[PDB]
Amino acid sequence: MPMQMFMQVYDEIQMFLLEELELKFDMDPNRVRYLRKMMDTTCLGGKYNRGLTVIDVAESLLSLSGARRKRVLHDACVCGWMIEFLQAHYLVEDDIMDNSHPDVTVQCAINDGLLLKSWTHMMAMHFFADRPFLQDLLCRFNRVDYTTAVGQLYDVTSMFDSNDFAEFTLSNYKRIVKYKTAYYTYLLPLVMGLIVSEALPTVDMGVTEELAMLMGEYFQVQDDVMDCFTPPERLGKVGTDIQDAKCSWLAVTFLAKASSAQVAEFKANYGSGDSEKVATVRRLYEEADLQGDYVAYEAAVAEQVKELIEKLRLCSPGFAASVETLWGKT
Amino acid sequence: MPMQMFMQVYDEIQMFLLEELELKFDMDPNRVRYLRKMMDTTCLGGKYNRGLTVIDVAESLLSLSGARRKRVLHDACVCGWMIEFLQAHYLVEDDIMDNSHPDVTVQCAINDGLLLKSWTHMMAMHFFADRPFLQDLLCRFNRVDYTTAVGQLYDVTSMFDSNDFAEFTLSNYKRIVKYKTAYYTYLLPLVMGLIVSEALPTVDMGVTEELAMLMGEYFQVQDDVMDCFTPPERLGKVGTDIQDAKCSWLAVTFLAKASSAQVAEFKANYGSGDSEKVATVRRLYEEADLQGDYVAYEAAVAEQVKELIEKLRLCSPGFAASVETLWGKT
Ligand SMILES: CCN(CC)S(=O)(=O)c1ccc(C)cc1
Ligand SMILES: CCN(CC)S(=O)(=O)c1ccc(C)cc1
Ligand code: NA
Ligand code: NA
Repeated sequence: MPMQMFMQVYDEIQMFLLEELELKFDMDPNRVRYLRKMMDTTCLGGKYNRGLTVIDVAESLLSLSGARRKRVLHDACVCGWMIEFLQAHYLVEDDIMDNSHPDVTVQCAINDGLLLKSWTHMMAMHFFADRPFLQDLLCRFNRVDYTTAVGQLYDVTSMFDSNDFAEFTLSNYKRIVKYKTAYYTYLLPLVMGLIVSEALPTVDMGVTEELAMLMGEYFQVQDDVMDCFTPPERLGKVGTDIQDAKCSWLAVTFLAKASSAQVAEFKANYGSGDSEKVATVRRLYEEADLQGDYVAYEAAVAEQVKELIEKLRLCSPGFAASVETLWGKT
Repeated sequence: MPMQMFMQVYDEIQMFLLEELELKFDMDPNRVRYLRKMMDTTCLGGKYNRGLTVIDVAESLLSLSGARRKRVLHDACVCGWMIEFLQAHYLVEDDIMDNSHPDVTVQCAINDGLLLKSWTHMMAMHFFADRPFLQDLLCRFNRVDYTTAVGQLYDVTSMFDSNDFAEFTLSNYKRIVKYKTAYYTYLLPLVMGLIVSEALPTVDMGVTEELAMLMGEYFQVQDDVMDCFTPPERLGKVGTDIQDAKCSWLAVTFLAKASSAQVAEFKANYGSGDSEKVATVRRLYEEADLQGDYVAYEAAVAEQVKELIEKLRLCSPGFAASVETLWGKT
């Protein structure tokens, strides 16, 4: 029922967007079918955890505050696809960075990125045209999107000086995770579920923001370790954080407990594509027992999460049930 | 006074955006100064015709409907910078297409494009937080931005089949100009001036949209001819429409009046970087007396413009004065 309803609304949203182009933007069928394929390629095939989270928050709040149910659930599905389209937009933008007479494939990739973002506005302005929260929804959505772009800047420049391992600290690592990932992956689905359920001013936002940041941190630390030690055919991709000189949890944790000569060896081998230098970094990580510290770090974070949901439950019990399910996914 | 007030509000807007990053997004001074420089580089130095148009529409409506004057004029200046920032965003996106181990300059260019667009939302949500039109403003702004991205798609793919001179027609040329340029360069400043002046539902939008499309068409046809025949040091850039196989006014007009063998020669030489083939295309344009048809075409368009402003003047006299000044700039 959850996934089945999410996919039906996708068909409804897609048909509105494509018919709107046909009927109001003078688009020819060849381009409509081209955009239908591009939308399917970029928005479908993931796990939809951000979008389904909106629905779960919505159903948990109509059980503890007929016609309002069906409407709130449909609005939750449209909000779920807003985030999924936003995620598709970020992935297209991220491919343009590493993918490389006018090059029409790069022109169309840039265009795809612009269309996917604009589609989030177009579907909200249509399906929520008569909702009292449309203005608040757009503002909280645009602010989270801005937050993510700022987080991207923090991440991309963490090894230089914007016109260098000084910013390789744990507090800066958390700032990157917070802005680049946590706000739109964990906080935004929860907020949108509260908005369509009319129960936004009934929750402790501070505890909610604190939980979203902590859950993103838990997820990103595990992602950083898997990027380094999980082999490609099991991870799903080729891990590249060492070659890309990423400010990863492994890198900042190693620098805190390495000897002066190891730091020299780390700094000499980090951020290179050579197989031996990458392997030297993995050797340094192993010999520093980082995968031992990884277990303890996540355990402590999980304790802060498992104990922060209860504060939220004292005044928002239905909210905390969905936050627990979202945490269980992490 | 007009330009002097527009630049003061720029300083106010910039200081809010940068302080917001410092105070609410945890941004370090090195990055704040980096973004201040990027903002100055991308948003300043143009002619500001889109942004000043908002102010001119605003002042023409407070003269024919003290505290309301100063507020509406400040709101007009913020709306003017929204469009200017949006223009800066499109130019950054356009540079990524032709500008080309992670390449941090391309990463920062993509990031710049995202920040410039998000800044349009952030400045509107702040300076219009207590305005009744904030929601309508955001929706009309997002729809025009969407319109421009659709126009980009029409332009970039006018020579292929989205997975070829069939789309080299005058009606398709107008569709490209309408969506890619006219809506955000001519219609959007007028609309925003009406929104902040509270006089939006007091004008004939059909005549207004018709004028915006016609003015963009007039401007783009002149731009197409200058791109081909005005030498680079006088045009300000190297004209590249022939090499890029653009659907220009010259190309669609030539195909309507060329002989079968000339079309073969045109099709054989169009869309190539070779100096002789580009010169052959210029030779074909000259021998077809296109710069003679150019004068007549603009004259006829100017007549439709000079006569459409009067319809708008019968019910919106103050509006038509600013539209005349905007047309005079064209
Ligand atoms: C603004 C997003 N950024 C790219 C412009 S990003 O932070 O690198 C990013 C890339 C991909 C994903 C799924 C999320 C974020
Ligand atoms: C969405 C805009 N497009 C780029 C993504 S564009 O139509 O090519 C364009 C480029 C530059 C300018 C100033 C205007 C439009
Ligand atoms: Na998701
Ligand atoms: Na301008």
